[PDB]
Amino acid sequence: YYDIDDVLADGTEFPCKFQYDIPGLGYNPGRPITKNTKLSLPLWLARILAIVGPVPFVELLPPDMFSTKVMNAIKTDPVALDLHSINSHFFSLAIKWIMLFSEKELANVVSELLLQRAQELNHHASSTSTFLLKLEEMEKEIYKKSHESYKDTKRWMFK
Amino acid sequence: DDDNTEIIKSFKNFILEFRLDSQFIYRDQLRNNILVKNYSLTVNMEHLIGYNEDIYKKLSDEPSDIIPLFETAITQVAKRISILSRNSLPTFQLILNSNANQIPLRDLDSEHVSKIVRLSGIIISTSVLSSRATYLSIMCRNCRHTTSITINNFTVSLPRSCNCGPDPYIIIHESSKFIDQQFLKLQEIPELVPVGEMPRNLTMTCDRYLTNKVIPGTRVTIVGIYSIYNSKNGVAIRTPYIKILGIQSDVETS
Amino acid sequence: LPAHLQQTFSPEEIQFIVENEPIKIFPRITWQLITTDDKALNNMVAMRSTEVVLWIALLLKQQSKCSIVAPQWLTTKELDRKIQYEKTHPDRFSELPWNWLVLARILFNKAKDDFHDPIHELRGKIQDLREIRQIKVLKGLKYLNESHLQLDNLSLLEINELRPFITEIMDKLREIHTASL
Amino acid sequence: MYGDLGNKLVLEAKRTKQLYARSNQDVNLPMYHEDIIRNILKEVSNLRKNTEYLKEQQQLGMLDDKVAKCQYFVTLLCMERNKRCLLAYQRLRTDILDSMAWNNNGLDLMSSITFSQQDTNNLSHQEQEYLKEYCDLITDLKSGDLVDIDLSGSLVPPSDVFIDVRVLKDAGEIQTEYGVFNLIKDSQFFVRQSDVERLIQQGYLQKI
Amino acid sequence: DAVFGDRVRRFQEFLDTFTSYRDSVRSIQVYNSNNAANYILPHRIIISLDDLREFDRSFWSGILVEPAYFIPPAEKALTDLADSMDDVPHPWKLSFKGSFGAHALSPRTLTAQHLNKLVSVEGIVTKTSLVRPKLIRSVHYAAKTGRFHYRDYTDATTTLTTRIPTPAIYPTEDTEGNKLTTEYGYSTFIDHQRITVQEMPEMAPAGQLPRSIDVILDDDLVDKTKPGDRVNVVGVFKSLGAGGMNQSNSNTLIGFKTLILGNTVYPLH
Repeated sequence: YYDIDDVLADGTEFPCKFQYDIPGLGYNPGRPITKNTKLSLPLWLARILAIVGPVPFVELLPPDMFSTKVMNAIKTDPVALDLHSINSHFFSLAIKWIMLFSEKELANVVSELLLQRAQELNHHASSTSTFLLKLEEMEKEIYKKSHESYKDTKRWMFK
Repeated sequence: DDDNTEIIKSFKNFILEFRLDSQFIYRDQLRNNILVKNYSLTVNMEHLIGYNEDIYKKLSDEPSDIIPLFETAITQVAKRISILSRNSLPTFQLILNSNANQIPLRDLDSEHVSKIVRLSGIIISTSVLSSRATYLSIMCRNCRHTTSITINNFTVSLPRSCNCGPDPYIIIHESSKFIDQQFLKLQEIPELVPVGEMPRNLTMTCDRYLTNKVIPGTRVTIVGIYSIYNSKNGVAIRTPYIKILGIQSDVETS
Repeated sequence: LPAHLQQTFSPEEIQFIVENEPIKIFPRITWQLITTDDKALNNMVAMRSTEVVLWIALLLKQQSKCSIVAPQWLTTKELDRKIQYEKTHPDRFSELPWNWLVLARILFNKAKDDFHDPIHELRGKIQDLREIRQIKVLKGLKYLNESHLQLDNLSLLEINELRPFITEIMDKLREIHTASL
Repeated sequence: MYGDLGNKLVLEAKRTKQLYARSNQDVNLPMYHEDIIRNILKEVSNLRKNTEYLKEQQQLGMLDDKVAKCQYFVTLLCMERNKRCLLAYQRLRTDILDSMAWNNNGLDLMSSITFSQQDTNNLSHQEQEYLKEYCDLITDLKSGDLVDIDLSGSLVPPSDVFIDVRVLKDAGEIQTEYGVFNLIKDSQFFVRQSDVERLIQQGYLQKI
Repeated sequence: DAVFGDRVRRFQEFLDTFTSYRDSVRSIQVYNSNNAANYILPHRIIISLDDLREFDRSFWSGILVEPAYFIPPAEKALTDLADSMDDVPHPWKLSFKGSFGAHALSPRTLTAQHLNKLVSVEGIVTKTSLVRPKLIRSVHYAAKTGRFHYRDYTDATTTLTTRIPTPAIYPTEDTEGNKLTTEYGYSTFIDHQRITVQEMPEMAPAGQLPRSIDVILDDDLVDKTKPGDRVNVVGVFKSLGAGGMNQSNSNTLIGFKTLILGNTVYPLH
């Protein structure tokens, strides 16, 4: 799609291994790529390779970002967790990977994390410090929008 | 202590009713401070003296007996703002920075002791943090009296009464609330007034939210009270330090 | 291309809206004009109250040719029952004129000398009722779920300030959840 | 490595949004990148060339192999990727642009599109043709109404309704419409909102 | 203190459902008896914080917020479960893996909001104070009245919680007037040490001097690290000593020196 956040979200590398052999390597002098080779692929191409096959072309090995250690650590203290370090995209990204693999379990998890950030982001919606530095890019953009509504409504409040 | 009620009522009435046309600068200073979890307040003395001359008349008289009644006075206000009922909320630190008249380092000699003194010097080195106490529980070695001591500022011995004696009181560290402290040590600026002699350095204790606020080597202008501590090294010879409330670095400095 | 804001209203635009609400006035005057949407009036009688739209009252107040009446809900003795009723129902936001913030900004700029005991009082009152109500919104905002919210009785300005936030993270939240079934 | 140049390009696209965001909005886009997108177009031409080559090769050599499909699938995606970049950038460029053509033309008495848009020739002429065609496109909307509009102006509502404008080193007097305001540096005109809207966009007036 | 009982009955349940730890305790109980049949292992059971959140969040937030009231009833519960094991022929220790953190802090950022709360420090360890015994259980033998007589010595770092100090020396002729000889080698000595920890040299902000805080290492943990090693300590953050407020001497603002007890010491590279 046209927005920069999505097309940038597709740019991220995933550890997906090939189910099959594919001569005509476009990545170098294989020429074919031996079966079960683990090659990092951006999301854009890797997205429909898991569908089209009745065995798919790729295994979809779970990304290091989604490692159960992480999905566990985000259940402790999200508010102090640094998202911007790990990817940095999370919600723009994770939203695709939850549909792609059709995982229910973590929905209830991320659906919680994003409330817990936001009950914090209505707190920096009032007129940073260090914290603004650790938000995910898209989340950050929402912070601009909120902070601007508030600032403007305050500047209207007086003269 | 109906007088402390009388003073604190005036401080509440100073925070809630203060108007710079038309926003309430302090009252919003408060909210916007508790939300970021700053737990501090910065009073501008000019507004203060504008509001009542009186409370500044007493605040420049005996600061160290008053200023904590101002702290409790403001935290009793954040109780009615930041939360509502019918925790825990530390008593906020106030940082007051104001113009007045700069009093150079060389010119501090007695006579203004326990009277707020604005001044200017380059910080030498910052001392490593250490905690003082704010609220600590205490039990007796024998009768096991459970006493919650609210220690305030600004040393203070423990009470001996519930043999028993002489001082049978233990500090419970599992429930004790602690704050932080710094110890800046500042050398007055090289431009004035060294003359032919090495410039003196007064030892300063920052605390709570002013701590680690300043990188050593940066020019600053401190405000704070001026006061003396013992520190055996006679007779009697007590040595000088400047408590800081509150610090403001020079432009900008970020 | 509206640029700003654009999805939320502008703080000014909600005043632009509220000024379309009529309120009573005390004209000093004793053409026509039909205008368009007014419907009023036969020549206003001095020392006689009448009902007209706001932006004209404000307009005729700059020229001090009319004295606006104070709203019955704008009083400190009246506000007292309202914060009393608000502290005691931490959940619901009570009963609001829905414009009260913006009328509280507008009628204080000029009309201020018309109010009985306007000084250092009501502003202290509404700056308060605009405090506990705001934190009550931030503590009622933890219960966020898709798709429902009761925001009950809430000012237009209060709606407008937090709108991008709520209706954005609802659009990140509901977006995973609709799509995960 | 395969489609990544587009990720870098949109990464660069992002910074113009950063410059339009807070911001402050003066426009002044650095330049349109013709070079880097030329690289992209040479890369994609490479791609489609190997694509039709292999499309010839399946007809002979590959003989409809199961593997062949992949090349027409994966590499095809890459084409799309470049597209996904190329339009995403481009629309962004039109978004930063048409709005500018909105808020100022410019404004009374437009009366012609000139001296505006500091980018000028530095920005690509391909966009500028679109642009001039676009303001020509909006002249017709100006010509349907009969409001009067003044659609370009008055995004912010009038109050009330007379203001005070303080001259800002402008000469002047160029106020021919309605009346000769007789512009004079260091002169404030207690003038209604009407001609204020029109004259403030130019750069003459300063304090509202 | 029925609530301390509650903490024990609560931590009981956590074990054996799920049973994933119990097999490790059994392994510890078996291996030493295997050494008994032969012809060394520290007794402590590493608890992953990972698992604690699944059962109770209420008890999870507690271990971090107020470890003094929680770690010791959980501990007494662990001994209690180790004694119901097999069979006959010690306090143990908790560990706390994690699932960090909050509480994630380097030593440079700490004090006081992080005090009396579990903490994982990390940095360089220097200079590693020299390993030394520490007395705990007093054991004596009366004669000819016999029996067996023991005192229990409570130091500053005993358990976690503060207690009326027992020390020092020996009772000697506890009533009635019978002679008491010190029985050495039945009586228990836990080794004890402290090691200061400096923040990582590479994350140092400026020419500003490094700030190190001291970590006491109980029992097994002793001699586990040479100085100059990358270390991530864990432990409860303890403030011990009076600030001078106890007695007149001395006169000065300086006070309440702080250190970390325990606990794990995972090395890293």
